[PDB]
Amino acid sequence: QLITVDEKLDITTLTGVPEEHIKTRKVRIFVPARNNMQSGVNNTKKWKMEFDTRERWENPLMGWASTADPLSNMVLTFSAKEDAIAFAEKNGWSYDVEEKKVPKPKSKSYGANFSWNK
Amino acid sequence: ITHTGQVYDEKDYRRVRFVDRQKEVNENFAIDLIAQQPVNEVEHRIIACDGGGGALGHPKVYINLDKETKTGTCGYCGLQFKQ
Amino acid sequence: SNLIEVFVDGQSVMVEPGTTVLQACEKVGMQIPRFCYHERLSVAGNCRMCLVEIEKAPKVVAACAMPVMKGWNILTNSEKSKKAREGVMEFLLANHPLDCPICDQGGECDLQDQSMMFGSDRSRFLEGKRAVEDKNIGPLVKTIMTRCIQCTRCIRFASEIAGVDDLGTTGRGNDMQVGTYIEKMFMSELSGNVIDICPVGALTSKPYAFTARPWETRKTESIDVMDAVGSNIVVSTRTGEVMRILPRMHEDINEEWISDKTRFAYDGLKRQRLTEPMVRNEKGLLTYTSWEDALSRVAGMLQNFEGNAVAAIAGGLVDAEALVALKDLLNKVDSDNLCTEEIFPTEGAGTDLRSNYLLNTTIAGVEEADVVLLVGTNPRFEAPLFNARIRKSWLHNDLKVALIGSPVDLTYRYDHLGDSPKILQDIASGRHSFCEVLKDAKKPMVVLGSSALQRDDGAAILVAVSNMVQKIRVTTGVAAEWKVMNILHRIASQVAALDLGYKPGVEAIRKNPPKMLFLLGADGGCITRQDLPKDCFIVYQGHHGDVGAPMADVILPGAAYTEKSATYVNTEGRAQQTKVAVTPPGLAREDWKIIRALSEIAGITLPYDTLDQVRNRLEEVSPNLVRYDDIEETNYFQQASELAKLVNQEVLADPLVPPQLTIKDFYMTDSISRASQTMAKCVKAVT
Amino acid sequence: HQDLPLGLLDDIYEFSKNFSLRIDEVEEMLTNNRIWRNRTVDIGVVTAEDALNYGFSGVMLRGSGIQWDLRKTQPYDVYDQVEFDVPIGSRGDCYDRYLCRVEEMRQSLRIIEQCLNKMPPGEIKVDDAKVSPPKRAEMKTSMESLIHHFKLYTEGYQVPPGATYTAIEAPKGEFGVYLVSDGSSRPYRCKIKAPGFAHLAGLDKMSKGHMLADVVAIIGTQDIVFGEIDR
Amino acid sequence: TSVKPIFSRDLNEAKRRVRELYRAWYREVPNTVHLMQLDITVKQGRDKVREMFMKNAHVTDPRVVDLLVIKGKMELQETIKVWKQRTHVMRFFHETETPRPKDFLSKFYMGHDP
Amino acid sequence: PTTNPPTARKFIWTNHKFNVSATPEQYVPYSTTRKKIHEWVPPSTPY
Amino acid sequence: LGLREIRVHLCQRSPGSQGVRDFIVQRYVELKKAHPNLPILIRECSEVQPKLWARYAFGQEKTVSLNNLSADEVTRAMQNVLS
Amino acid sequence: VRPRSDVTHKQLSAFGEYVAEILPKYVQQVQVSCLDELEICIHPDGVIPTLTFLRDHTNAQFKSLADLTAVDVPTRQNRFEIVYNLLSLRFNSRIRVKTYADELTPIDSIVSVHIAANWYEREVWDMFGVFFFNHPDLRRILTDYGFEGHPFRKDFPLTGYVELRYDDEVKRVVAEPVELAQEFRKFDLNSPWEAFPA
Ligand code: SF4
Ligand code: SF4
Ligand code: FES
Ligand SMILES: [Zn+2]
Repeated sequence: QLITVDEKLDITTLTGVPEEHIKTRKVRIFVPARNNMQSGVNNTKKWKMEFDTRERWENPLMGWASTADPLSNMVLTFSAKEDAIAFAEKNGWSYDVEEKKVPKPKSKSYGANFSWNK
Repeated sequence: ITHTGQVYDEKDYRRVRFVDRQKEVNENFAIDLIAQQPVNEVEHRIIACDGGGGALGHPKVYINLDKETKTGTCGYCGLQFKQ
Repeated sequence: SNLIEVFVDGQSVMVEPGTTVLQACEKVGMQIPRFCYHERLSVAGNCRMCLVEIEKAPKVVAACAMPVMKGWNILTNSEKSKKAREGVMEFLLANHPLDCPICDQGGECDLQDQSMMFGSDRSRFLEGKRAVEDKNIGPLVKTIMTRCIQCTRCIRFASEIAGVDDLGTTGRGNDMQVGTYIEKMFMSELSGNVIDICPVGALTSKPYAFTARPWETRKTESIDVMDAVGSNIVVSTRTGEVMRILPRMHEDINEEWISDKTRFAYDGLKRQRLTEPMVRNEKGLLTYTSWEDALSRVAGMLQNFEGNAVAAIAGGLVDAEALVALKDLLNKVDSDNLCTEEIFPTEGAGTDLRSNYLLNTTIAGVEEADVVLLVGTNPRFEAPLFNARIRKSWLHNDLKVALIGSPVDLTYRYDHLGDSPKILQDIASGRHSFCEVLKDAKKPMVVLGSSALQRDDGAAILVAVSNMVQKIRVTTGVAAEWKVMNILHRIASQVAALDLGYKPGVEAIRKNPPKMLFLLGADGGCITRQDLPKDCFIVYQGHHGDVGAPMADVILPGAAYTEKSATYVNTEGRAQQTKVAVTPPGLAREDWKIIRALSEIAGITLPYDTLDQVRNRLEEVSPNLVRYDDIEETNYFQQASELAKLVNQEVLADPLVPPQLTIKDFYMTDSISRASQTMAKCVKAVT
Repeated sequence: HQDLPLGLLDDIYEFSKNFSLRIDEVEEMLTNNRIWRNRTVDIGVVTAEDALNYGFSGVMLRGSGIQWDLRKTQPYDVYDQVEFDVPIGSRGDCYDRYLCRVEEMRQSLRIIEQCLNKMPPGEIKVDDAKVSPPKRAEMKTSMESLIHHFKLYTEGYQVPPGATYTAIEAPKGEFGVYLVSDGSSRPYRCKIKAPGFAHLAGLDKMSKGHMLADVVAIIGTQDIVFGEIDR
Repeated sequence: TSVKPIFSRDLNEAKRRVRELYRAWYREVPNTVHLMQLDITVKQGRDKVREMFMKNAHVTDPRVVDLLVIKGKMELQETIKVWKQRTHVMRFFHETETPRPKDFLSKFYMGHDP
Repeated sequence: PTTNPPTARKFIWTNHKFNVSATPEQYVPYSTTRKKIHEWVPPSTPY
Repeated sequence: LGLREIRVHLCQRSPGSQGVRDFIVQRYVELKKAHPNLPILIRECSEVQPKLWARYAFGQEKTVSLNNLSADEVTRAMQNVLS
Repeated sequence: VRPRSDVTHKQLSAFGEYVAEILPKYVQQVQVSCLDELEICIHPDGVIPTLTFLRDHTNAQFKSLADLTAVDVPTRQNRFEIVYNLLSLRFNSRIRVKTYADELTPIDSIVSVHIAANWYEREVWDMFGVFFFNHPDLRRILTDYGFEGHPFRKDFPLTGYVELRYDDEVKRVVAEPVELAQEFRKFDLNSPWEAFPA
């Protein structure tokens, strides 16, 4: 038989994350925009949640960038806004969702460019 | 000093690295070595620089030497050609 | 009604009559490979790379230019429509110079990918290629135009989005070169967009010539702080220094475009930048020292000085979070002399109702306007992506633009009513001709620039405009949600400052000189040390050493909008969040914390210790700050007028003139801009 | 990646020609020595059904008499056009497994012979520039090839979304990759089945009633390399 | 809601298991400090056990608790059946790492991002 | 090399060196990129 | 009690705020005319009941809830604040 | 273009129906890839029953377990997708039975059905955190003895949070929070253009 729990699945205790990176890390759920350089829209389809950016100090010996934040390069991809919000809640990371913004329909017709008076 | 004017300041400590050691640099600097090669006086408006050696060179590109004032320079070799 | 049903591969999508074949595929979700078709640019049909095959039809049709018709099935992936792409891509590539490892639009090429996805694997062009002489179109755009696929999107943008109408096609055949016939530089704001809009890497950015390659660039989405339109932008950072800022689309604010200033002044962000907290030494020179010592220099003076002896002249690019941390601090020593450098008239209701100081007809409401009364501002150089708005709505719709300022280049046909603030009274009386024009307008909008307000009779100019808006509203009988009066700003931290109750103008500091002054990012000359009391103890809180630094007893370096999760708000009150693209440099710290820390070293210790808390703070003083991307609908214009009617002031005959008369005026304004080597190169090119 | 140099097949013939004597030589030195047989015979016997149940799948499967070679059963590549005999052992002691491994070396010389005798003239990589990178001369003279070289090296093949478990008879046993693929150029999951994760599990059962010394033989007869097990 | 029970039907039954594990660890701390020649005090170690057992005191859900002890039991097994040598155990004490202050002023003085 | 001498290209070395690792001639790695964030130097003239 | 600022965080189109907004429409102008320096801030919250925040001297802020209060009660509460 | 025989896509398809019919209480979906591979999908409760039928049925003997793995689709409510690939030396065919398990909803163990799974199930617990009831001895296999966190989860940082160095002061190896000297450069590689309808 099933048991009842109203407790938001929080599994922060099982994930195995250091305390500092669960209480000081804000992740943003956003649908990636399109670099204006290209006109393809296949990278503006799935929602992604990305952890907040952290220190990137220069390395003294070779000048390479060095980072102390483990969750930096991690960007998880989630198909829908609801599912991504769920991941933040059970993992205990703070979230600030940004609504998808899709190009509004635009009316175009080759005839217009040859308008008597535009 | 180096190709890009990389010279540790008089106070920087990476200079400790060079203490008792040679800071590796090359006397032969490209910015200068290309200059020596003379401008090729081709007689066609557009010429191609395959890079020298064909497959053993750089991607083939055609240069427009039409501008009378300036000389075409292969984005790859740096070789210059004038009409 | 008005809903044809067309099938895209038998999906029965339904589209308004008028939708093109390419558009029909988009709603199903398919994407026609396309070049020369941009959503906000006119259809041209030059490339013919979009040929698709409507069912039961002899020839393939041009997607981007074919009005869809009832019943048609698109057959986008039909064997035919693939030969119609496998054979076009054969041609674009045939005359193309293969210098893809030179073309810095390497991974940002809509022609390799559309070739790797929709084209063939080889080549049959055993013949020779062509070469086109390059052009020095400007100091920002590098036109290696041997790359050009003659797609004419530049010639469109340069005519349709921006009103330059300079770039054009020259010649016919395979040596049609799309470059200026005579070598005249493409000098205009909105110029850099050509880079972003040319899918080929023929003309690309000259500063960001070869510093990076796109796969590496980590892309953080943030907000434009150089201008008050608050254009959305994406800061591309590699290994921790910003490499490029390119637009990201916001339908309402910047729809895929950004100004020349806010994409080539990322270089200014990297020099003359403050990093360590220096203090004035006995000798009289600023000496770098640890925070602890620099902060207690300031804290000790703060404890000694009482209210109205401590003042803050904030201004420029400071965020809302610092602005509330500076007010909460100076009130905990009871001086409410917090002020901003840009004077907004505050004798009637100012700062109290939130419509006296906002462009409340939305940036997207310029599209549905009828007559715009530009009064005393050059939008072209004060809000370039709002000038574009009136550009599009004068072209695609029919806005009748009228300017009461200097006759100035506006990229559109305006009516120059005159250069006199009192003729505003002329229209209010109904004496001037355009009085009827407005009478004829069902949805009119006045726009009073902040720079007109910055003159001495600015209080009178606002009152005079409010009177005219009042009877314009009465005569037109315009509906309540249509809002005629709006005023646009040119300083990013002005709407936020006025929102948090900061009182505009340094007039209050002028009448009583503070023993102490926190210049929170102020590089303006609003008060100078000669003007200050003998002590002249002032501490600069900012990012670049420009005017406030060398006259500063303490330097507390801060960050810039590329380097903090702060909030800003543009002119119609849409609050927006900058995200940290790069960690702040040196010992430099986030603006809000420096002030929280100074407070803890002083004993009045601001209650907020984590950003989320500083925000919750913003919520108690003001609503917009916490709700992002959300314009505030209602306003109270009627009570604003009543107080305007009480105010009596004289508009002096001196013509109202925008400070940015021509584009050299525009390139260098704020600190980051001034510190720009690219902006400096642009300035000398004009001069 | 690249065509065989013009002298390799002659040199592979000379090695294969004389290699069998070399197997014959350790054959004499370590196959009848009473000391080897005693150390190897009747040690780590694994019964046929137990071998299938423990997922042994290798010489360990064949040594106890189960007849399974992914090279003949499910012929990958050309293993359908080469003739060889799987060396099935009978009883399962570590000797029968050794003898099988020595036979597979001999049977592989039979397969290597056929490959040198019948290798076709042709190209070494599929001609789809979308999947295999364009030739050095072509990328330096044709634009379609530079674009295909640039995209393939910088971004990738972008394999179509799907998932597959492909097993080949690696010398240790069945080596399989379960590659789950989104449409992206980089994989989503790649479970390397290691012939060896299963074999090492069998050590406790196989090394039953055995001395400290027998365990050294038991690991040796599983041919376990910890790279595959640890992955 | 409507979840299936892993091993404990309710926080009550689950807590029973936690008690057992605590006891287990409590009885084990001394042995480890001797079989690993660790340079710690049994009392000290036993407090650490308490620390951990409470670090996760907030969990209210029965299922999460049950896994927590499964995992906890596994750790004990690695320390009583000794497969975890000193380096592994002492890591719990975070002996070498320099502690970071949590005071705002402290962080301000040291790190860009707190 | 005697029979078919190699190609000389007026940059190639004439004295080739062995492992210089223990000897002072050894490579010591260094970043060759110049400074990135130039700083505002304080005015040396007392205000 | 030195009064420095009063913030009326009304919430537009909210049932309770009706009284607050009515006050703004009918009496705001008057209050300002009377106190022509004090900054009375009309701001617009959301999904929050209206709050008449008041900032007294030396950084003390005080709160009076205006949820579901009549137009004159809002007027009376405002008048009580600037004593 | 690879050669494809539809003989298999038909044989395997039919078998799929056969399995489904015989085990309808658990089989949710049964598909054959375009690559001629069957992939019965079963409710997690059908782990024991569906495997056993395949291990011991005359018309479907699937004696050895090729592999047990768990893809992790973070979006999917049930995060893990335990996949069991089986081989039938009798019928020379492989099938894959895949179930779904969330982080704290354990799956049954099949060590009974195939003892091969004794190790792989420990591997799935160590890397992904799924738990297997009735497992003889479930304990970390691949990770370090004191490792905290399940590594192959998509939400775990590649570099991880701890790294080891020898400290003289304490004369013993000691974890420290990871500090990397050149962070993993995260090249963005997806192209903004799709390839086909799929
Ligand atoms: S544009 Fe630049 S990148 Fe795109 S193909 Fe032509 S050269 Fe290669
Ligand atoms: S320049 Fe860029 S945009 Fe203008 S035509 Fe050539 S390609 Fe099309
Ligand atoms: S997009 Fe169809 S014509 Fe260029
Ligand atoms: Zn060249």
